[PDB]
Amino acid sequence: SKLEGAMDALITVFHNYSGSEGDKYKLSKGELKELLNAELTDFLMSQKDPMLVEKIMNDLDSNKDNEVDFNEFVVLVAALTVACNDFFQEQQKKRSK
Amino acid sequence: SKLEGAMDALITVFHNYSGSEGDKYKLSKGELKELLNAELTDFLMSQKDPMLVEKIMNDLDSNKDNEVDFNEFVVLVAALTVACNDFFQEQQKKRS
Ligand SMILES: [Ca+2]
Ligand SMILES: [Ca+2]
Ligand SMILES: [Ca+2]
Ligand SMILES: [Ca+2]
Repeated sequence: SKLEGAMDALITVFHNYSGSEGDKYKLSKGELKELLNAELTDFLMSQKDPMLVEKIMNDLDSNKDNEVDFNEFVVLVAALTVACNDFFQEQQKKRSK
Repeated sequence: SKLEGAMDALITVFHNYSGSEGDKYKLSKGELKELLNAELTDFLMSQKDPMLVEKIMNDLDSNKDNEVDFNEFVVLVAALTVACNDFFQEQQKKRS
C-alpha cells in the first residue's frame, strides 16, 4: 500500500542516519544535521544553518538525553507534514475566492 | 528526498480518501473505513472489522467533530510507524 510504503520510508530514512555513532537507534546532533541537510534541505532554503539546527535539536530532544530518538523524530515529521498539508489546502482555499 | 517523498505520500493518501463527501479535507467514518481497509489492511489481519474501525474513529476524533482531519490522521500514522519501528528494533535486539 502507498501508506505503508511511506511508513517504511520514514523508518528507513531514520535508520540511514542514526547508526553512524552512539546509539544505533537515536540521532546525535551530527546525525540529525546530516539528515536535515540531505532530506529537508528545502526547509533550510538549501543553506547551511547550524544555529537553526541547534534550535531544532533542542526542540526535538524533549527528554534531554542529547539524542533524537525515533518517537522524537516522528514529532518532527508530523509537524512538517501537517504544515505542508495546511499550506497546500490554504493555497487551494485562496484560489477558490 | 526519500523523506519528503514519504511526507508527500502521506498527504496524497489522506486526500485520496477525504474528498468523497463532507469536508474535502477531513475523513468521515466511511472515508476512514475505506482508507483503513485499503491502506492498513494487515493491521486488521485482512479482515473487515467495523467494531475496530468504530473504536479507531472514536480514538482519532479528539475534537469530537465526527471527522478525522489531517492532524488527527497523522496521530494514527505516527503511532503505527513508531510501533512498527519498535518491532523491527526488538526483532534485531532479540536476534543478538
Ligand atoms: Ca546514533
Ligand atoms: Ca531525546
Ligand atoms: Ca470528507
Ligand atoms: Ca476530528
